Amino acid sequence: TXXXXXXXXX
Amino acid sequence: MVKVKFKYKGEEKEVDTSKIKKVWRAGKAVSFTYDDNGKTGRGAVSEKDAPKELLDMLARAER
Repeated sequence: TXXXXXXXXX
Repeated sequence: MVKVKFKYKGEEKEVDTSKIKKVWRAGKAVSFTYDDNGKTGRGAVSEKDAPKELLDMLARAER
């Protein structure tokens, strides 16, 4: 997506 | 003389086992507090990634 998961590292 | 390396707010940090104060068991994580010179700082790591000296400290705080 990369989900970037944004890692969000959250 | 054990080091503990943890991510705080997406920022990498670490500190000596000595400098630590409070160690709580929070599910799969070890939550804790330490003395960063004058101030108090807070942090946590997963129980899986933890050095043995930390986990000993945790068993000691459970009596």
